[PDB]
Parts: sequence; structure tokens; C-alpha cells
Amino acid sequence: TENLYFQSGT
Amino acid sequence: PRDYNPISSTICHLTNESDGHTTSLYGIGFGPFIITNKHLFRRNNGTLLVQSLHGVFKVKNTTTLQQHLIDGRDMIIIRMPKDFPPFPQKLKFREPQREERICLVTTNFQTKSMSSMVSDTSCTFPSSDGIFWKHWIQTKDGQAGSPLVSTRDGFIVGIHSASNFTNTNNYFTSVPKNFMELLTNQEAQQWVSGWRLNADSVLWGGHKVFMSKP
Repeated sequence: TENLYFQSGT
Repeated sequence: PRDYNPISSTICHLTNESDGHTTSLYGIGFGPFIITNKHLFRRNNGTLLVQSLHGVFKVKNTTTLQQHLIDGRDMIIIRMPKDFPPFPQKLKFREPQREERICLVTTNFQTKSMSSMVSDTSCTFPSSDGIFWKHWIQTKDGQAGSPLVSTRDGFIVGIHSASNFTNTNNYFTSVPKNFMELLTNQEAQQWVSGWRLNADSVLWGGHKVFMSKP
């Protein structure tokens, strides 16, 4: 499975 | 056309300010709780700014904030301070089902204005376990926590979580089984506090997920 990143903000 | 305001009006914007860093994302208010992403607590040693249509409430010490962690998922339930104005309890949640038609409900707060919208309808299916479900509704960085709603019955079936590095595949965390009971049965609640992550990477639902795009 591809790596992901959380779409939380700065 | 379905009216999603009963849902968008319960959305909160959360800002976790700790050790000189901040994590911002959205949550869903319900009674004295706020349902949101577990990665909101990548750190837990500061303050939590909570903004909703009711106003701006600030938690002075996040470490004492009671939290209920959902096993294996990027979901957590926060019990807000006793003096936090409660949200309604009309919202409905359930596990996503095979062939779900979904839409993303969002809310945005500005200095002198505010807005909410519901995206067009799209399809989705489980990624491995079903912890994360794949979807393709456009999501901008910062929108994690926004509700994914079933076009069929208006139930919330998950919250947005992440995307791949090229933003061609999005993933939301599915509502777990017996979630409603969890919200209305203190006996089913497992309150803890002070919990926080120690890494910039995690392995949930069969995916390695980073706190930010490398």
C-alpha cells in the first residue's frame, strides 16, 4: 500500500 | 435535495498548540464531545483552540483533556471541559457500507465571515482492513476531520484523514461498529488523558502515514 500523509493543517 | 446544515453546523475547527508547534484540523461536535482525528495529538503538552458556530473556546491544558481512543483508527473522542457549551445529539453515525455514495461536508471560519458546503456525490471502497476507505472528493490540507456523509440516509460514515503524496488518492477513517452506543453509553467509554504520539510516522490500517508530506 502507498504511503500517506495526514491532511491536518499548520 | 438533502439539507446538510444539521451536519455542517456541528463542525469545529481545532488547533493544537504545543511545544512551539501546532496541528490544526476539524472535528464533529456531539453533546459534550468532539469527534476528530487521533493524530490531532501528535503532541499533547499545550493548548487546544476550539472554534464553532457557538464561539471560540480555549482549553488551557490539553494534558488533562479526557480522551477516548478508537483502536487502530485515526479517530478519537474528546470530552470537553464541564463549562464547554454542549452540541446537539441529533447526528447519526454508522459504518460505511458496500456501494456507499458519499459526499464531503465542510465548514470554514474567517475573521469576518464563515461558510459551509457539501461536495458532489462520489463513490468509495475499503483499503485493506476497512480502517481507511479510499475516496476521490477533493480535499485540501487542513481539512482532515471533515465528515464524509452517506447520500443515502444522511449518516456520517467517516472522517477525512489523509492522501497519498501526489494527492490523487484520498483516505477517510471509517466509523467503527457500535459507534452510536459509544457516544450514548458512558459504560462503553474508556476515558484516558495525556496520551500523545512520539513519532512523525505511524502505521495504521495497513498504511504508513506521515504527519506531513515529505
